Amino acid sequence: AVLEFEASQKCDLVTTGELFFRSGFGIGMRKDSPWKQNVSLSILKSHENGFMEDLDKTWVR
Amino acid sequence: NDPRLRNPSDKFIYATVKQSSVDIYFRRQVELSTMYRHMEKHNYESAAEAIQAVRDNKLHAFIWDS
Amino acid sequence: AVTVAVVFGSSGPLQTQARTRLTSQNFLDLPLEIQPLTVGVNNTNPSSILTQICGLLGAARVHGIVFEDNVDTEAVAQLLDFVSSQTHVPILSISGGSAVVLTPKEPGSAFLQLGVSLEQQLQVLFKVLEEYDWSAFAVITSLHPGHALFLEGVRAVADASYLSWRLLDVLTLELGPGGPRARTQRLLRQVDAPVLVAYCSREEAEVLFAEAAQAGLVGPGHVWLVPNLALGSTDAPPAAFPVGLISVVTESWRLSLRQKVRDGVAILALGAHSYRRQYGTLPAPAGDCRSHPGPVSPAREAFYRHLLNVTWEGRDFSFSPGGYLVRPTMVVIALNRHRLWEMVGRWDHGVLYMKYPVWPRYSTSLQPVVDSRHLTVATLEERPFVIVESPDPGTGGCVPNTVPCRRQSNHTFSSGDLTPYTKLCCKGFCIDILKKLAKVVKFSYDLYLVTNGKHGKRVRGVWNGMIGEVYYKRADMAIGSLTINEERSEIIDFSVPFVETGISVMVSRDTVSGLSDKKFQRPQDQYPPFRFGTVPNGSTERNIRSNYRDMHTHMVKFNQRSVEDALTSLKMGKLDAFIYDAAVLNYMAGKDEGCKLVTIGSGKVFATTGYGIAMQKDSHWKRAIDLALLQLLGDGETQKLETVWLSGICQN
Ligand SMILES: *[C@@H]1O[C@H](CO)[C@@H](O[C@@H]2O[C@H](CO)[C@@H](O)[C@H](O)[C@H]2NC(C)=O)[C@H](O)[C@H]1NC(C)=O
Ligand SMILES: *[C@@H]1O[C@H](CO)[C@@H](O[C@@H]2O[C@H](CO)[C@@H](O)[C@H](O)[C@H]2NC(C)=O)[C@H](O)[C@H]1NC(C)=O
Ligand SMILES: *[C@@H]1O[C@H](CO)[C@@H](O)[C@H](O)[C@H]1NC(C)=O
Ligand SMILES: *[C@@H]1O[C@H](CO)[C@@H](O)[C@H](O)[C@H]1NC(C)=O
Ligand SMILES: *[C@@H]1O[C@H](CO)[C@@H](O)[C@H](O)[C@H]1NC(C)=O
Ligand SMILES: N[C@@H](CCC(=O)O)C(=O)O
Repeated sequence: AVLEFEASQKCDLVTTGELFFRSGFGIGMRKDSPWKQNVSLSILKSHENGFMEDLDKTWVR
Repeated sequence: NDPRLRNPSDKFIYATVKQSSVDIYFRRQVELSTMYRHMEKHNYESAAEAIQAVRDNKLHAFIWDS
Repeated sequence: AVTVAVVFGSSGPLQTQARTRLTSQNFLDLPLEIQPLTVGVNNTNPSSILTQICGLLGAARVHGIVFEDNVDTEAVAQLLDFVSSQTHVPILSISGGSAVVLTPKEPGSAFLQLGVSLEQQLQVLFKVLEEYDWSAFAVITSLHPGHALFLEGVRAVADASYLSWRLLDVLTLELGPGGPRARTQRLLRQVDAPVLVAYCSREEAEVLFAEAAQAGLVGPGHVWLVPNLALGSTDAPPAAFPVGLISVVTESWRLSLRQKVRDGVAILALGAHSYRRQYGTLPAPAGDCRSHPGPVSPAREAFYRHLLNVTWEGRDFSFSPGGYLVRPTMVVIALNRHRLWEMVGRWDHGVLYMKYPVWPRYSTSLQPVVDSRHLTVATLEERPFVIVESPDPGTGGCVPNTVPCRRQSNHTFSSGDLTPYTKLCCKGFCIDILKKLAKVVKFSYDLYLVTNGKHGKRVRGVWNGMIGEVYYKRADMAIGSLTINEERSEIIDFSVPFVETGISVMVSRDTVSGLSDKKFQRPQDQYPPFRFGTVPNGSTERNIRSNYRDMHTHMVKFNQRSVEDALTSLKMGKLDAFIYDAAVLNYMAGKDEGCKLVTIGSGKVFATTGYGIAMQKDSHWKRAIDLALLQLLGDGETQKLETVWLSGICQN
């Protein structure tokens, strides 16, 4: 996510090979935090309507 | 490891000689079990007739000693 | 002049049993005019048996004899074989203790017991162990004669199998009345195997089971298996026998005495009829014990050979050269909570069908116990991930690296008592993940498919499909092509995604270039209406409905089904765009002969989510399974599964 953006913006650099450890970015909280579900639900909602697409387009071209 | 071999179809046919070292090799392997099941239904009696079938286009690929 | 004698030896109402019919009009359906003769041995002592049989032979000159007695009998089978060797008359023992197989039988003797040997019972019991994946068993054995043959058969069957059986230990006991009781008790408290196999007579079985109950080997953490010998009168089992005992018997189980007599007379009559058809005449009647016909009398040998292989009413009655029933259909019976011998499974031909997909276990108080580590997993067929097949007919079971699965038992497919469930075998990506989870988290599981709706959609406030099964506690967890979304994550819990996916567009070979394109958002913008649709009752349909009202209202016209059919409609030209899941659309593009393409090079996955393992809300397994999935992702096993299951031809 960061390397591709750097290669696109600053150019003069290339990314090689295919992704070898597929994972995700997540909001971290203390163990058994009571409002985990809230956040998770919100994140899922942000994936559904349009929010993550807008955030991708606006920031990481 | 080709996906045409590891994902068999009725259309594609590859086989080897019956009761040979290759038959044992595919029997032993667990991750090659689907390949063995596909191969066993079309296995050939001898290598020479397998070569003739390959030239005939009845059999697409033949697995045998180098 | 065919004459068939029936001898009744059962020490119950024998006179009521001999008088039961004592007729000639019976056995009419037979291809012969039977001529029966009841002699009913009064008390079954050696002198009485010998004298009555000799008197019958020297009076009626019968062609064959059918013998019947009680189950407590031990040594009568020897005497009958002795008589058959001395007089060269074909006998046929049915029911009771006279039906236990003697393996060597006086080479020139036609005894023909109607029972099954010890090795075949061992084979059936070992296949029962295979079905529930029970290994590491122990053997209990008394000093009963023939125990060496039992142990050798156990070792041979364990050695000559595809599975890797692991015998733990074999213990020999006395199990005799009024003897050392400290020795048996001490030895029984040292065994810890979860599966125990015993071999002893009825009284010894009762003694052993009483001692085991004292030794705490009867509760739900111990399953016992015994052959026919340990059993007695199946109608009235003793109180010493623990609930959940398993044994294997023939079809003669639960049959009445008159039916058994009819079957024996029918076998003899059909043998004589075959002999008459082959040689044009009936076999010679038997002689008498006051002689010794040394010569083998090849006519009698031919009659015996004809009597060996014979079928009746669609059932195989072939006899091995060792004088016992070869390849008969057998039933596996168990002692249920009501303390009755319920029949559990069957052994038709070389394949095993059993009623219970999972073995029940009851507490010492006859309270149904359920193992906390046994998860019930619901799933559904999805070609890239879940594939169902019928088991291989040749080997009975199916190919390894394929987990057995059952189809929902709402509709009973028992057709009597065969099997109430369709037994298939499931394989693929999701099943591989489930097997890895079972190995890592160390839990056991069954697997059943969902026949009530697709993955899941709320209809009239209720949930169907996998989400319905999990939410209503019918299953512990759901695995398969299940997408994580808010409406499901509110009602149930979800695990960490193990394969990423989303909404993707499939077209036939970049005309659209975007899900939010004006072509889709405005169906009537230009050209006649765009023919794009999706499979209803899924996450994609709900996403489209909740986000783009115009999209959903147009999509109702093209309510596709059977994604393969949608794909072929795209190929023919009835459709130009297909909206579906990215994980399956990439696979469908990969194994395409025309190499259909997703809208953008990487599909520009919309509403990116993942496949998760559904669970009951606020469960316990969630944390452990999440950590196990994260470990699998970390060690690259998921990448290996992607390479081995979701590879494509023209994807590179
Ligand atoms: C997660 O979000 C839900 C909203 O859907 C919260 O549920 C509400 O919580 C407040 C205060 O906690 C209550 O006054 C409301 O009655 C709740 N709504 C319903 C429909 O029950 C929930 O509390 C949030 N989770 C946490 C940990 O705060
Ligand atoms: C039981 O088996 C015997 C032979 O094992 C069968 O008898 C044979 O019948 C065929 C008929 O074509 C003859 O050609 C053979 O010569 C016979 N052999 C002997 C040894 O008799 C007999 O038919 C079988 N029983 C039934 C009911 O079919
Ligand atoms: C056979 O038994 C009956 C009663 O069971 C008896 O009356 C009869 O005398 C017996 N016959 C013998 C022992 O020969
Ligand atoms: C069970 O099967 C019946 C058909 O016999 C059908 O109504 C439906 O699939 C099921 N009914 C339920 C679950 O109420
Ligand atoms: C989708 O749901 C509707 C209404 O419940 C039903 O009529 C239709 O057959 C379903 N489509 C499937 C199961 O493919
Ligand atoms: N994975 C999807 C199935 C395909 C679809 O309907 O989009 C789901 O469980 O909802």
